[PDB]
Amino acid sequence: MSLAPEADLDSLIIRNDSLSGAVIAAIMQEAGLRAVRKNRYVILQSDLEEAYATQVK
Amino acid sequence: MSNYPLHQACMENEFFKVQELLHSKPSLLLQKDQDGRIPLHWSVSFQAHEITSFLLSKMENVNLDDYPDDSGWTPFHIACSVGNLEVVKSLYDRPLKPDLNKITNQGVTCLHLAVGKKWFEVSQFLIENGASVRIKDKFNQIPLHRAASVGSLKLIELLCGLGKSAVNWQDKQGWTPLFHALAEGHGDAAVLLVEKYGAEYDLVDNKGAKAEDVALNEQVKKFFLNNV
Repeated sequence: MSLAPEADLDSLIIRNDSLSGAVIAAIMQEAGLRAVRKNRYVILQSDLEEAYATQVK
Repeated sequence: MSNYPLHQACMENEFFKVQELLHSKPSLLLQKDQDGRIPLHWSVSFQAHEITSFLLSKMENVNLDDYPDDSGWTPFHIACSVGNLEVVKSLYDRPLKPDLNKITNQGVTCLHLAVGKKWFEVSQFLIENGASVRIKDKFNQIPLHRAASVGSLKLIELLCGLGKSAVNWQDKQGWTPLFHALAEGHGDAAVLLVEKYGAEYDLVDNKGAKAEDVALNEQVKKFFLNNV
């Protein structure tokens, strides 16, 4: 859905600035589900970092 | 406790509701939800000025630093990422002021959060009350890495200038603030480093490339050498 006003997705892209648009989709999606379980709509940084992990290397 | 109405009340900005929920059960003012967040958190996330200001009145003996959510984000952290100088000044001018350098689980400071998003006031405000312009996050990244990445000369001239920031440090990927401000292609920004704030550019990332090699497109690249 949407990102928390304080989310910081920039941090996530700027790490190895070389991600296939597809991982971005996966990263973004996973982070959606994590936010879903916490019974929230808005996405927190927690979700994203935890998405980045199980989605890259 | 599945649902935490007071917090919700902060999201929806129902000022009364909140003031009405604290009345019924006081132990809520400082309760942590499934995100480790207390009310104040959300009242800052969505910028509920009245709610916030109020919420604080009963947290005047409360150290903001002692309330980081599950990501080490502090109500002053969320404050800085959002971009409201007011809301931030609000959380700052209080008996016990927050540490401008406390980091979050991935070690980023409010300066990063601020800089990255381009909140000049916020960025500047902080720099003025301490805020190390040199804190490395779990990627060996400092705010200037952020500033160059987006490319705001405005913040580049602030970190490097006033905050006498270091400019040749390389993150994990082995990138100086310059690589970043070239991969995202901000020629003008890139040159400002090298040119006005003497940024070395012959270094190479942890793969063998220089800032010129990891530039966005040739249009960008050329403009660099054709002006460095």
